[PDB]
Order: sequence, then C-alpha cells, then structure tokens
Amino acid sequence: GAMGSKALKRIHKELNDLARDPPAQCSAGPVGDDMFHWQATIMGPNDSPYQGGVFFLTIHFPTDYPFKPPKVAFTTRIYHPNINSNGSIKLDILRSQWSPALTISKVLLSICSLLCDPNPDDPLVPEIARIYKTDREKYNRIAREWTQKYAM
Amino acid sequence: PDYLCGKISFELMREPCITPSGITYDRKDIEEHLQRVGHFDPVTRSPLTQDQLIPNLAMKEVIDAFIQE
Amino acid sequence: EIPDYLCGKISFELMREPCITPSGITYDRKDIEEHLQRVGHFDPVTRSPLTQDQLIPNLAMKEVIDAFIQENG
Ligand SMILES: [Cl-]
Ligand SMILES: [Cl-]
Repeated sequence: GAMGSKALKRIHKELNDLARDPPAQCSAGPVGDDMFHWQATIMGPNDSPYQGGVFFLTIHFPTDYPFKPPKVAFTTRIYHPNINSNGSIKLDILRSQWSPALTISKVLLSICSLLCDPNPDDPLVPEIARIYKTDREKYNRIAREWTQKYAM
Repeated sequence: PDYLCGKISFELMREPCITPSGITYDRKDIEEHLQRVGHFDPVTRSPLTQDQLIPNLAMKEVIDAFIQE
Repeated sequence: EIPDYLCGKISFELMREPCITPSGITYDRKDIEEHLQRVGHFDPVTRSPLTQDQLIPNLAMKEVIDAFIQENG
C-alpha cells in the first residue's frame, strides 16, 4: 500500500545512490528479487586488527522505513566489544539514535567507525570489553586471530 | 474477544496490519513470518510481501477503546 | 450511541461492509465506491490515487461491527 511503496522508493533511491558512488572498501545491495533484504560487505579496515578480513552482514529494512531503522547483523564472526556471537550490533544509530534522514550508507560508515573504535564502556560482550580496556595487546592479538580464522 | 487477537501471536495486538487477503496480524509477527518463514499469507497461503502490508488503522482504534476497560 | 471507528468517513452511519484502502483508511463499501465513480480516483482522506480494485475487505472490522449489533441494535 502507500507505506510499503514509500519504503520501496526510498530503498531503491538509496541503492542507486550507493552504486553510483560506491565506497572503496564496502558494498551493499539486495540479495535477489527482494529489495527489503540486503547483504553488505565490509573490508576489515587497515590500521586495525581486522586487517585483511572480509565481513558480511545482512540488512532487513522494515515496512515503516525510513521511519524505523534497518535491522543489521554480521554473518561473519568477529571479536568485538559491541558485536556478539549472533552477529548483533550494539550501535546507537540502529536503536535510539535512528533518524529518517540517515541512510544505509551512513549505517555502514558508523559500523566501520565502530570497528576502528569500540564502545567498551557500553558493551554488548562484557569480557571482550574488559580485555579491550585493560589489555589492548591481548585484544588486538585475539581480534587478529579471529579475523584469520573466520574472515580470511 | 477473538477478533482483538492476532492470527499468529494468538494475543491482543499492539500494531494491527492487514494483507490483501483482508486478514489482520500484529506487525512484528507477520514481518518475522515474511522474512524468515516465507513470502506468503499464513492463513490464505497466497503470495504476500512486506510492502503489501497495510496498517489497519480502524482496528487500532478498536484496541485502544478496549484497553480503556 | 455508536463509536466513530464503527461509522463511515463518508456514510456517517454504522458501516455494513468495511473496506480499507492502501492508505489504511476504512470506508463502507457503497460509499467509497460511489466516491470513486462520482468524485474521482483518490482516497477521500489521504488524497493518494485510489481505484475500486485496490479496496480490501477489512474482515476484522466486519466482525467488530457484527459484535456491536449482537449487543444493541
Ligand atoms: Cl498475528
Ligand atoms: Cl464511509
């Protein structure tokens, strides 16, 4: 109806803007004939312990989009204070700080920022957040080991 | 009253949603169904997608008056 | 006395065959079908383009209305 068509035109518009000006290290788009269900790819950022890894995510837009945030999760395992073993992302933009002015492009930028700079003081996985805050050499070691075991 | 209840949740609905078949579901349930069971209507089995879901605004007003009881 | 969500946006009477538009708006069938033929192909409330074939039976409302009858008139 009205609402679903509105969501579709906006998802469509955001897809077009993204393919016309892709990020160098990322990508996102519908898996098949389903514009509400996307896959994304994030290259592990250089200058971080996810270096060299490839991380895949699923994105599900709601019928209320853009007035509700997309649902975004990792399908590649990753060692991170704000990402758990289910792939769930504790990130403000996806919860209380959503705005209909934001986009998937901005969601991807924010997740990359999150990988470069965890939020251990508001953890999703408290033990990883503790190792991050107390022993960054060990956090970096384990994060690189997970990158090699699961994303390379 | 069975009609305040969802056709999946089997509970009173907070966000009533109607399909082209004319069946009303609570939003979360129908969307989870569409995304992770299949793109079809659970009661009529006809094809259904997320963008065809229509807010059942009349039914929401019904639940609101029943809540105030 | 009747509640408003039971009465038609056009009809101003108890609805007998409720249809809901792609905007989520519910009308009595005869009245919305008469609006579409005499006024134009648009939703009386949201104004977005509307045709008769896009009307959907609001089946839950039909049983809400039937339960009101079974209590009073
Ligand atoms: Cl339901
Ligand atoms: Cl009416």
